[PDB]
Amino acid sequence: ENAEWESKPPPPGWRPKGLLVAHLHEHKSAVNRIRVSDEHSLFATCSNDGTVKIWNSQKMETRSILTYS
Amino acid sequence: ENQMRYAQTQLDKLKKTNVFNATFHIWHSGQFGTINNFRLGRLPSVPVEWNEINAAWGQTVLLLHALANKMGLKFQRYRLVPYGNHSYLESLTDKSKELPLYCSKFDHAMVAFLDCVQQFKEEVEKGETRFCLPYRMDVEKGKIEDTGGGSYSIKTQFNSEEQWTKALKFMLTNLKWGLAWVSSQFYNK
Amino acid sequence: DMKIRFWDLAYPERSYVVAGSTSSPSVEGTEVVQEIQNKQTPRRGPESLPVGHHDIITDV
Amino acid sequence: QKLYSRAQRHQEKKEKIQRHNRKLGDLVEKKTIDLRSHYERLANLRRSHILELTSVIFPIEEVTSISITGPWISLPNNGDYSAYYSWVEEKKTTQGPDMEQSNPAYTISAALCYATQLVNILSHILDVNLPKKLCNSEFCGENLSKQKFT
Repeated sequence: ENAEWESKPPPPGWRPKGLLVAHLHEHKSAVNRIRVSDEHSLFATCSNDGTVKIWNSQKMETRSILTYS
Repeated sequence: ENQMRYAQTQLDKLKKTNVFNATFHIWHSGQFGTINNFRLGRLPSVPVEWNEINAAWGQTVLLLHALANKMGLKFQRYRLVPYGNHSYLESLTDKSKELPLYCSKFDHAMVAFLDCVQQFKEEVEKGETRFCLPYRMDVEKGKIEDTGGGSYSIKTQFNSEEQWTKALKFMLTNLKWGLAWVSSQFYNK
Repeated sequence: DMKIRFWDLAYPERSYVVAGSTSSPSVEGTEVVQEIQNKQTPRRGPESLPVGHHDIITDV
Repeated sequence: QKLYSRAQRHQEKKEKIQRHNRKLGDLVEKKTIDLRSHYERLANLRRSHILELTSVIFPIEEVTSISITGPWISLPNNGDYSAYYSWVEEKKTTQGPDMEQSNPAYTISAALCYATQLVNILSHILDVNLPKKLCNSEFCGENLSKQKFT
């Protein structure tokens, strides 16, 4: 009865304008998935370079706050 | 393939755009002439700030200077002193007095600038017999005249901005063709 | 196609390309939203850098 | 009898897909070598184009201070622009005359102007998306206020 689709849905009438905020390239090759923590505090992107990189959502006014390989 | 086609696109856009054409772009809108989207002169119907005109000179001075510097042309009468907000000229034969191109004097600087344009034009015309300029210049009078027979003054004193801004556009239109010639001699080498 | 599309499932005529400005070419009983590209020089300011991606986008 | 043909045809499919897989990996290998050549052609063209850009229009030379377009325009190496800030805050409260062309408020503005233009040209040549959207007009116009300048 009460399963919310999103922990934080888009703002009302949200319309992404297309303004680039951060251009990131810390991955040596193709990124395979982007997942956002349900808190939306962090997100992570994994890549064919065998590394995964974790990013601070609030720092997208940029750096891979954490990395694993 | 997408990465390769992108790199190919970058190569093509670089080859199509010599260093000068990338550093300076020249166009117009009505009576306004523009270098790097800075308008030179002002319409009588528009309160254009002198600050913008000073910036437009800072570009035009660097443009004409750099074009000569690349071509190896050394000026005979004046030394261009490019400043983004306070461009002026230093005469090679008279360094005791000066007059600036920025406004907020003035008149000897505008003609001295045309003197540099004349010296540049003579060097470009010494190039190929096929080169000409659409607007005539009389540095002795301080005037610019069209051919495709109107006459206008680059001296703004004892005149009005409408006749003056057109003459600035005309002069910039000459520099457009000058830049095109310089690029045509180095874009493929 | 490296073009982010915002699709409005309630008012599909309002759907638009997010990954690009207007410099790009604008656009069986099943409710199908069809995108048809419109059948569309003065240096009105400099050309900006392409802000979008230049390779296959893999996730959003 | 339907399974014997299936075992045959599935085995032929396994052989065909395996052969196709081999040719794709080899094709990507070859296409990567070409992409490497493209990126090096672009790197060489960019660097040659940039070297021309500085040697012809934006010469950068050091004399401690560093200059752009020529020695008449320069900025201090330590980036301790507190001198200009002091003249700005002093002039904004007690205005004074611009008696000489070498005034700090003149040369410094010209330096930041050509610097902002150079970085924008470099940005286009290098195809680098800048993190802070900036344009040459930011250093043109009136003498910048403490807020907008900083």
